[PDB]
Order: sequence, then C-alpha cells, then structure tokens
Amino acid sequence: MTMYIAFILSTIFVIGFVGFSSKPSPIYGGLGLIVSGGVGCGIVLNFGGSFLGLMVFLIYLGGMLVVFGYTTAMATEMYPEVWVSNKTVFGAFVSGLMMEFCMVYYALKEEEVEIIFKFNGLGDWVIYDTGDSGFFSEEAMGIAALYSYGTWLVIVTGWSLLIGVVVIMEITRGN
Amino acid sequence: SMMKWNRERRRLQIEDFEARIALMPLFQAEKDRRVLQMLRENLEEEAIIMKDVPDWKVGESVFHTTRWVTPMMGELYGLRTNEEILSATYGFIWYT
Amino acid sequence: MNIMLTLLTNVTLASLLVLIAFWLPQLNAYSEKTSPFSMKFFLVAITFLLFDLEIALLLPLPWASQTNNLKTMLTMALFLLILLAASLAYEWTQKGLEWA
Amino acid sequence: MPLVYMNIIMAFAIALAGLLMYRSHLMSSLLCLEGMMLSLFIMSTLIILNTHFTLANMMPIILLVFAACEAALGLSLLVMVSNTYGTDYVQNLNLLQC
Amino acid sequence: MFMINILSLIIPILLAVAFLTLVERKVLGYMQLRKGPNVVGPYGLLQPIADALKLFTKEPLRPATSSISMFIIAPILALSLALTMWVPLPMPYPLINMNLGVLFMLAMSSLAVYSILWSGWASNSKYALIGALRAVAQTISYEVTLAIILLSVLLMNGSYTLSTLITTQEHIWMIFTSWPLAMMWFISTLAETNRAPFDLTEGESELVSGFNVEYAAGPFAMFFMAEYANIIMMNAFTAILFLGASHDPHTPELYTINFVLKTLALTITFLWIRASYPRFRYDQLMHLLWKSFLPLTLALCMWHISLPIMTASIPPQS
Amino acid sequence: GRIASFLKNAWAKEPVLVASFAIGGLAIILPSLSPYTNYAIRINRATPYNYPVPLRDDGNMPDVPSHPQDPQGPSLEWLKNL
Amino acid sequence: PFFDVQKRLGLDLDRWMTIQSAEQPHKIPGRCHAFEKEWIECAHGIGGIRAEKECKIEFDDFVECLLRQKTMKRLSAIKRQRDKLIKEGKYTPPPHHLGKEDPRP
Amino acid sequence: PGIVELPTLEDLKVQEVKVSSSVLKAAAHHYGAQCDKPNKEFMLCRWEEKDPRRCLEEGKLVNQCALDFFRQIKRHCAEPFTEYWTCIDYSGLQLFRHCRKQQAKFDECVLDKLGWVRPDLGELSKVTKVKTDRPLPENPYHSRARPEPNPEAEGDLKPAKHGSRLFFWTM
Amino acid sequence: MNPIIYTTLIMTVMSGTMLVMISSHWLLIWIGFEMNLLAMIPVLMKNFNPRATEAATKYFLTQATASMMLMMAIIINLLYSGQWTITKMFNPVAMTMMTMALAMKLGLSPFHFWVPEVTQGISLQAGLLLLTWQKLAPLSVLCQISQSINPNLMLTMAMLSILIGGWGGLNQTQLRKIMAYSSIAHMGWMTAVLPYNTTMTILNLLIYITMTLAMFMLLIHSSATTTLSLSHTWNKMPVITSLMMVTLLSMGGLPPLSGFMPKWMIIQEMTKNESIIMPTLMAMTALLNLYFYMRLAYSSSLTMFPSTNNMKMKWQFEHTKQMKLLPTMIVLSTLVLPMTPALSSLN
Repeated sequence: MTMYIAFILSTIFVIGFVGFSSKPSPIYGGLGLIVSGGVGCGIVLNFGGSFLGLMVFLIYLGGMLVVFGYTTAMATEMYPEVWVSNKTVFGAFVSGLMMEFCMVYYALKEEEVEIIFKFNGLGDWVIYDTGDSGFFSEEAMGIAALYSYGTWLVIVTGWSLLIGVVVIMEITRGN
Repeated sequence: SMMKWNRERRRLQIEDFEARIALMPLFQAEKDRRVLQMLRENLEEEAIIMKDVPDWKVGESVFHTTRWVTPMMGELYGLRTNEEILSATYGFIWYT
Repeated sequence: MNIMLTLLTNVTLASLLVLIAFWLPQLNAYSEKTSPFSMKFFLVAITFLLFDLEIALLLPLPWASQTNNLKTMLTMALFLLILLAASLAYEWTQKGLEWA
Repeated sequence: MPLVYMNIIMAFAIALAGLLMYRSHLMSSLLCLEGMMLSLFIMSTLIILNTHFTLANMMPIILLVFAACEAALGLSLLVMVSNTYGTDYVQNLNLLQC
Repeated sequence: MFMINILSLIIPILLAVAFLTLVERKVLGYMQLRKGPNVVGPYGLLQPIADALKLFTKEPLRPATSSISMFIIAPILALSLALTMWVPLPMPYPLINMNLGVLFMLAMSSLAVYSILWSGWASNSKYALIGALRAVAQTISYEVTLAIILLSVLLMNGSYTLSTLITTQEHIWMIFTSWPLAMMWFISTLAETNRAPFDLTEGESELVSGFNVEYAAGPFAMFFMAEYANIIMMNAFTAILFLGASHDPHTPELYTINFVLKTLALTITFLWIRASYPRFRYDQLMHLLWKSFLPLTLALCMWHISLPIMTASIPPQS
Repeated sequence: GRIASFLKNAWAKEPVLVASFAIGGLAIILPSLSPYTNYAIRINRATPYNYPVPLRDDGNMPDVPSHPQDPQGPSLEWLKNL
Repeated sequence: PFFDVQKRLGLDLDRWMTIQSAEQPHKIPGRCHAFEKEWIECAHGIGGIRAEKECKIEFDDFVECLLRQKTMKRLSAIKRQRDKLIKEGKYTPPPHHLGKEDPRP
Repeated sequence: PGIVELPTLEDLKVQEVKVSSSVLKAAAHHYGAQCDKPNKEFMLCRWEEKDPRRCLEEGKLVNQCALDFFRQIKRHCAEPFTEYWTCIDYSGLQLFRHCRKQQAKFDECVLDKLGWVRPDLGELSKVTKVKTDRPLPENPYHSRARPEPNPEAEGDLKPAKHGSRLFFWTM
Repeated sequence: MNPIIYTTLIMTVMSGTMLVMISSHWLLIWIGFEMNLLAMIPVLMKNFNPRATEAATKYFLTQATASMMLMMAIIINLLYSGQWTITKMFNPVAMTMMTMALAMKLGLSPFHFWVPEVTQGISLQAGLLLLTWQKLAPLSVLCQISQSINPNLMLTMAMLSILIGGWGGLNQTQLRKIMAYSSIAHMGWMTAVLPYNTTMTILNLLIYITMTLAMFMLLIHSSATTTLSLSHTWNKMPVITSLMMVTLLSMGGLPPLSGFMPKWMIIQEMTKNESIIMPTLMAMTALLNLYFYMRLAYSSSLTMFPSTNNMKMKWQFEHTKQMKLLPTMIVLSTLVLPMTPALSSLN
C-alpha cells in the first residue's frame, strides 16, 4: 500500500478540493483548504521538496487562509452551511468524489486513461531519477539563487508587495 | 569568537568535501557497474517475460537518439521487490 | 514513515483523550441545565499577510549566503529588508497601523 | 504523465468550476481562488522537482507571493462589499447591469 | 521500537505538564508570601491528580449547539500539535531529524492558533468569538517578529536544522552574540504562548474565561495541557537556540541534564513574569510589537546578514 | 546644530527608532568598507561542493597541476592562517 | 509588441531561467539537459516554421525525456505480461529480482 | 528505434572494495593522495565520454588501485587504522574532529612505514591534469547533422520599385 | 487618494504593462498581469461609491480567473515542453486555455459581460484608462503567440464580439455603456486579423486608442455620462459636440475619416487569405455600431435638444482645466486616412 502514497495523497487533495469547491460555510471551506494544503505538502515532500511543501504549511495554511478564517469570523453568518445543508452542495460533493473514482478506476483498469491528456497508471515512483545530488539540497540551492540570480524577480516581487500594502490601504479607506 | 570558530568550521568542511572528492571516483565506478548490471537483469527477465507477446522487441530503446540516457527509477527497479523500490525511491526523504 | 508514524500516534492519542473526555464523563447521571460588529481593524490582519509574504521571501537567506556573488546577494537582501521597512514606515506615518 | 498530475489537474478543474458557479457567498469563491492557486503551486513544484530545473524552484514561491496578494485584494474588496450591503452575498452586486 | 520512543516522548511530557501546574501554583504562592498546594500529598505532589480527577468527574456542559465537529476538533488539534512540536527538538538527538525542523515548528505553532480560533467560534458566544479574534491578532502579530528573530539568529547556524545549533554554540552561548534578539524572542514566546503579561486571550480579569469559557471538564483539561506543553516546548526552543549546552557524544546524559535544567529555569522565569507584571492592554500589546519591536528586528536582521560577510564568518551549510 | 536637536529629541521620545535606523545604516555601510568581505567571497568559492573534473593534458598547461600535493594550482594557506 | 529591450541593452533580466540547460547554481544539471541542448542547437537561427519539422526528432526526444510517456508505456506492457505469465504459471522471477542475492555495491 | 547495447554480466564483474563508509572516510585523504592517477583518469573518461559503458576498464583500474592501497594499509598500519575507523564509526556524522588523536597515530604510522604524507587543506579539491592515450570523443552527444542556416544579407538596399505600391498611392 | 499615491499606482499599472510587453519569460508576463490588476483596482475606486466597489469586485473576479487560467496554461506548456519562453505553445489544450484567459482579459465575448458594468461603475477617467491602456498587455501577448493561436477560436470570438458589441449599444442610453460596447466591437475587429497579420492589429489598436481617448476626453470636458446630459452641451460648448459628432462618424468607420483605414486594411488582409464571408459579415455588422453612433450624434449635435434655465449661469464661466492632447487626438482620429502607407513604421 505504501507503494502509492502519492496517489492516495492526491486523491485526498482532490477530495478536499471538492469539499471547499462545493461551498459550505467558509468555515468548512477553510477546513477543506487546510486539509488540501497539508496533503499537498505531503505530496511535495514525497517528491523531494521539503522546503517548498513546508512553505504551504506556513505561508498558505497559517497565512492566506488564516486571515480568510479571521475574515469569515468578522462577517459571521446566521447558520454554519454544511454539505448536507443544501441538497446541491451534498449532491455536487458526492458527484465530485464519484468523478474522481471514475477517472481513478479508469486509469488503473485502462493502463492508459485519456480524459483531456494521456495518463499512465504506473506508479509515480517510475518517473523518479536515479541521479545523486551529493552534499546539496537542489531545492534549497534553487530557492536561494533568488538572491544571486533572480535579482530582477526580487525587485519586482518587493515592489509588488509594497504597492500591495498601499493598494490595500487605499481600498480600505472607504472615503 | 564566532568569527574564529566559523572560519575553522569552513576549514573542516573543506576537509570533508576533499575526502568526498577523493572517494567519489570509486563510487562512480560502482554506481555505473550497478546500473548496467541492473539494466541487464531487467532485459533478460524481460525477454523471458515478453517472448510470447507479438510484435515486441526486447530492449528496444524508446528514444530516437543513440546516446546513453540515465535510466529512470522505473527502469532499474521495475521488477525488484517492493522493499527495494521503497528504499531506492524514498529512503533519503523518509530517513530521519 | 517515521514522521507519518509520529503524526498518526499524536493525533490518535489526542483524539482518544477527547473521546474519554467528551463521552466517558458524559455518562455520569445528571439532570437538565437549560442553556458581530464589522471589525475594520482587520486591516492589521491583511497587513500581516503581505508581511508574511516578505517573511517567506526572506527564509532562503541562510542558503543565499553561500553564493559566490555575495555582493549581489547582500544588495538584494538589504533591498528587500529596506522595502519592508519602508512599507512599515508608510503604514505607520499614514496612521494605517491603527491597531484596535 | 503519471496519475498524480491527473489528480492535481483535476483538482484545479474542480476548483475552477466551483469558482465559476457561485452560490451565495463571495468568501467561498475567494476560497476557490486560493484553492486553484494551491493546485498551481503543487503542479509547478512537481514539474520543477522532477525535471531538476534548479533555477525554477523559486517560481512556486513567487506564484504564492502573488497568490496571497490576490487573496488580500479579494478580502479587501469583500469587506467593503459587506459594509455597503451588510452581507458578502453575490446577489447584492446587482447595481451595474448588462 | 520507534513507537516506544514516541510514547517515551509523549507520556513524560504530559506528566511534566501536570507537575508544572503544581510548580506554578507553589511558586506564585511563595512569591505572594503564600504556600502552594501542600495538603494533597507530600508537599502537594498529588494535587494535579486531584485536579484532573475532579475535572473529569465534573459535568460535561456544552451549550455550543453549533459545528460540534469544530467544538471537538479544536481541543484535539491543540493537544496534538502541542505534542508534535516536541518531536523535532534535539535533546540532544531529535526524535525526527529534519533539515528544516525550525520552519516545521513555526508552521505547527501557526496551525495551533486554529485551535483557539475554532474553539471560540464554535462556542458561538460573545466573549468567546471576540476573545478568539483578539487571540488571532495577538499570535499573528508576534508570529512576524518570531520568524524574523529566528531567521536573524539562524544566520549564524547556517541551516534550519535544530541539531546543528548544538555545534554552533559549542564554544559560547548565542545569547552573547544576539542578546537583543534574545530579549525580543523571549517576549515573543510569551506572546505566542498567551502568557502574562500578554494573557489577553483567556484574560480572566477582563474576559470571564476567554475562548475556553464554554469548555469544561476534559476539553478544558486538554486546552490546559496544550497551553502548558506549549510553554515548556517554547522554553526548550529558547534553551536550544540561545543557551546552548555541552554535548559529549559518548554521554548524552550530561547534555540532557543541562538542557532540562535550562528549560526549567526559563519556565520558572515564565511563572515569575506572570506573578510580577500586570497585563498589557490589547492595544498596547500590538503597539509594542508592530511599532516598537518590528523595526529593531529589521535592523538587527540587516546587521546579522551583514556581519558574517564583513567578518568572513559565514557558517558552513552542512 | 538643529541636527543635534533632532537627534536629542528622537533619542528622548523614540529611542527604538533611533537604534533601528543606526543599526540599519551600519549594516548598509560597513560591509562596503570591510576588508574581510573579499575573504568571505574567497571562502565561499573555495568550498568544494562539486567534483573538480580533471582536464585532458595536452602538454601545454604548466600552471594546472598533474596531481594533488604538487606546487602548481590554488592554495588554501590563507584560510588556514585565517 | 515584444520590445526586446533586453537584447538591445544587453540585460539578462529573465533569460537565465528561460531554459533548463542554462547555467544553474553549482552546475547542477537538469534531468533533460542533453536533449534540450541538442534541440536548441538544432533549432537556432532556422526559424520556428523550419524548426517545427527539421528538428522534430530532437524535440520528440526532449519530450520523451521530460514526460517518459513511451518509457512508462513500455514498462507497463512489461509488468502486464509478467503478471499474465505469473497467473499462467509459465514464468518465475529470478532469485536476484526476488531479493535472494546481494545487489552490487 | 535501436536496441540498447548493454554490456554483458561477465565483463562488469570486478573485485569489490568491501569496506564500510567509515573505513573509507578514515583513509580518504591518503587514498586520494596515492590513488589519484587512476581515479583522475576514470573521472576524465566518464566526463568526456558521458557513457558509463565506455569507461568500464578505467573503473576496474580504480577498484584495483583502491584494493592495493588497502592491502598496503593492512600490511603496515593495520591496528592504528582499525582504531581510527572504529573511532570515526561511532559519530553519527562521522566527523573528523572527534578522532584527531587516532588520526595522528594513523598518520604517524603511515608516514613511518609507508612514507605517505596526508594532503593539506585545499589540495585534493584542485583541478588536475591527466595525460591519457584514449582519444577525445568526437561526438560525445551523438548529435545529428545541424540543419543548414537560411541565406541572409544578400546585398545593398535600393528604393522601392514604385514606392509603397499600396492601392492608389503613388509614393 | 493622495496625488503622489495616485501617480505611483498609475506608474505601477504602466510598469505592469511594460513588463508584459518586455519580458521573454512567462512567469514574468503573468507577474506583470498581476501587478496590473493590483494597481488598477484602487484606481477604479478613486471616487468611492457603491457602484465603484461593485465594479472593482467584478473586475477583480474576472481578471483573477483569467490570470489563474493563464498560469495553468503556462504550467501545462512547461510540463509538455519544459520551456518558459514566450514562443510557439507546444500543447493545444494549453493554447486553448491561454486563449480563453487572454480573451477574458480583453473583454472579448462571450467574456464581455463585465466590460459594460465595470465601465458604467467607474468614472470617465478610470474608464479611459480601462478601455485604452489595459487592452495593450493582452493584445501584446496574443501577438507574440499569434502563430500558436487556433484561428477558428480566435475568429469565432472576434465575430461574436463584433455582433454583441453592435447589439448591446443599440439599447444603451448611458454614454459609458455605449463606449464599452463599442470597445467590445473594436476588440473583435482587432482580434480578427491576429491570426493573419499582427501589424494590422497594432494599427487598429492605435486608431482605436486615439478615437477612444478623444471621445473620453470630450465627455470629461462636457461632464456628461448620459445622452441627455450630452444633449445639453450644444447650448454651452457647441464646438465640443461638433467634434464629438466628427469623432463618432470616424468610429463608425465612414470614409474618408480615419476610422475607415483599420477596417479597410483588415478586410484587405483577410481577403488576401481567401477570407471573404467573414470580412463581409464583419463589415455589415459594423452598421449597428454606426447606428448608435448616429443616434448619439442626433442627440448631441445635429439636433438641438432642450436646455435648462440654469445653463445661463454656466455660460459666464469658462473651463478651468485643459487637456493638452485632445486637439491632436481629434486630428489623428479624424484626418489621418491620407497617410495610411505609413503603416509600415510599426511593421
């Protein structure tokens, strides 16, 4: 079973996406997003991306959606909408799981599934490379090259964040 | 104090990297031999496996180029045991 | 598998305690006990986000210190930090940091 | 393409469909936006790690930097909408027509 | 045997939390000219057992009537994350050795706020919701400085690996190098753990019980255990980061003793601070961080970037 | 003169900002005039992260050594003295 | 309207990250550096229209290195037929593939 | 397309240096100092050829040289080296720092009996020349013929035959 | 909004578009789009009204979806080619997704529904920026990827845009909505020639930009947002309404006015590629645009609508602010037809 941990995680990722995509109250949506973020971190870690996946755990889960939650709390709704609360939400939730199951089964049964692209049912372990990175974390060096090579990216991103602060101030002015 | 100790630490790191450099050629030879042997075993077992299948060449390269391509994990460990596959794929990631 | 084991064990232990604390003591026999303003200061939360972004951008610095172009690396790192300080100063001076 | 790529592309498609089909709340749609961004981060990270594109391992980070900028903009708009109407309901964004 | 190691990390930490409660009570009493609990057992050693049993046998009130799933998840998440954050700590050998254990702990701390966030909301009360919101702001506000200070000090470590901190501080404590950062980091720990003078969340004097006002019996006990476990863990992180200890590879017991003693000293410092100062006003708390601390942390971060370059003391990556 | 008055007022009323600006200015300026920065660059260069791939000897490379412990090639004595 | 200001002013604003075979830190090679280098060297100065067919072999090899669809298809066929023969009972995996011999160091 | 020419099992069978990582690391400096020539030759072969198959013989020579190095160590300095690597094996990181005394003993014995001198810091990391009789690979990438470039820059510019020639415009 | 901040936001918008038109790396092009959105949103809400907030929210949602689809297309093209360079796109699905995203950014139908609403919500100056400057970046991106573009999808979107722009305008009495529908139709005209000849798209874009600049500046000068408020203008500033009539006739494409040349050259290029039915349908469908232009002209200048007594007060005063480029924009929008062969400069 440990042979397809990545696939199990990807299925959980899709399930969380169906959860927050069916639009329950933003509380449960936040829960689905949090679960999906953790699971994406798991997949990234499995592929060797410890730092990148951990970034989602902190700057995405404990970041963008940590305020998403703080926001919903300020705009409190009368009732916590759940999947079963609206027949459509529950129906779409079930259909989404069913859709995943259909493609999953087809991919496994039909060695080569083709929804919009062509996918092979072989385990993800196949695609991995047999090279050695030596005394290095390739992800770490690539990310740290943002200061040595990606100076232009640094400039543009910093300017965007400053203008984002100014923009948020201006939008929340309200005159 | 920190300056002194960090300079010494960089010296020791250079020493350890020099040791790795000294040992690297032997590891490269061993790795190349192991990869070639694993590929040969896969090819032989594959000829036994797919002899009866029609229109299947054995060991036909999937690339047009007649140049060595580093085999993926799937080629080398395709038909090994699951424990070997799990080790080769996720050992460094999981080891803690 | 070690990290997965640790996560599983911790979660199961905590959930087991929650079970023994939500249901096990709930058996004990008893009787009947009967029984928001729009925060505009949420701007602080939003500013945290844009500052957490710079936090993320700054994390690679320990490995960034290992490059050979230390001049460029230092210039860009101080550039990002000075832009963050400028953002803080702007929000401060424009009374945008109206906490509570 | 391995099945993980299929799953993540499916997740992005599902999130996109959810965003394009609002129900009442704007926050749910903004959740779908953040979710689509997660799908894109995971897909980009998997591609870059598998291909050993060392110099592109920062692209997922910049994507998230601008993902949070977009989220922040969305919340900054949502608060104003709520102030003007009392709810985040989409049906109140009705003054402009055609 | 790895499961045995997990249990060995978990159960003693819970026992330490239980007895930390008694230690806090006695220390606060003695600093107030009083004697801590001493009737229940010799010198009060059996008081935590009585407290726990009384809590568990107590009525399980629950007028939440909203998202009971959340009202149950919040204690689970809090306790689970409190136990997990202990895992990567090297004492001196970590249970799980991560290249980025530091960022892992930061992420887990950020997640742990959701426990307070949900508990207060699913309670669906007045003090609970508003108090939970004040919590989010508090933890979120100090999370920024916590990260900056941590990055600034690790610039000398050369990695986010907790284990290498022992090697880096082999000759001297890092407090000598970064004491201003140490002071700000200590205050940051105080804020993150929601301890006095930043005990605004619970804030009994102002908010009847804060986020846990609608939590009783066992779930309240789990919140208490999570709080105290976080206190001990954050003090342990401080001890590892700044007050390094000598580690003899052949006898880890010496390092373990030294580390435990330093963590105990820092926890006693936490209780001491709780006794001495009054509580900062919610507004003053944020003023102290974004307007007063955040600047100095930025300046010190620039300095700690520049110093290794201008002193040729860039630490080794490995 | 007025600058001294501004500094005194700033230190009296906003000492934290004064400390922060002083520290940031030093962090900006000092590395430029520090002699050891080039030493840090050289140290980072000297670290043998990747293998030193040998080069074919065509008989016209006096400077490149033929074997370690030969006098030709770079030296790390400066770091050892450091 | 792609004003090639980078080429006019000789500034490498973003072309460093354009390809996987460009210079990378510590000369860490890409997984498909050889194929990409060959494809670019083939498709240099001949125009896109010519490159789409006169370098199709190089591009196909590059795509195969990137995605390995054909390699995975071949391996899937091998595993299918091995399972089929095992069910029929006319195949027995060798002891070394079963783990009965120590792999070469 | 074509069949991959994997070498036979027999040709790739070589005597193996069956020593653990700590043992190799203990002797790493002197091993690099003594066995440099075959190792550098094999590395040059691997990097020029870019095919593991082409350089099997050089790998065999590297393995043989390593075995000779360890045979000499066993003959002359067996016990000090055993103590050194047992000391190194204890440390999880296999650090050199903790075993400086055993390192001194082993270095002294090896300098006396065999005359080997431990290479200094920054020495084994130097790029070195290798004199080889193997020819340089002509097309290591096995690249196809490059497509022919387009004709360009025929000659001087002259005015348009009758201007723009756009509809009714005469200029 | 503080004027320094307003200038910084406008420069950020322009810098985002410059990054879009300057970068050879897809990630940076998407970054430029993100900067454009971030800077644009507050600019749309310079004057704070509930309508301004609603327009900003709609625009943000639409552009955010477009950017997300664009980034997914970039990621897919990376997955199948491993190239970040803006060039031929090597996956048809990525090409289709990118085309949909860029069309949504441009307001091409059936992604047009947001253009009229956003234009009505925002002020005349924000509308000018939205309908002139914002079009530059996506059109640049499409021109760079023109070869990969599937002609059928682009042509269908162009024809639908022309049809819908013509239809919607007939029903509108609000000047801003009329301008938005005209913009939709002209965007369809520009994107029609994109598969065939990009220089024609650039020429049409320049002519359209001049005409819309002139029209919006005239509306700002007249301070009219409705047909009747514009009708009142003849009593105050007859020259303004006369020039408005001339610019409207140009926008309709009537010869010999400058508005004729983009349509003429587009028809030429399409016919050279054996497209005969499509240019014919586009030219005929432009008559709806011409119709509502003519109705606006009847309301404004050709016929004198009733004024109000209080206008006698405005007679005494004069316009304080002068828009320097308005006269030259009018001249270029109306009298540049004798100078088409200069369409080889942008070539």
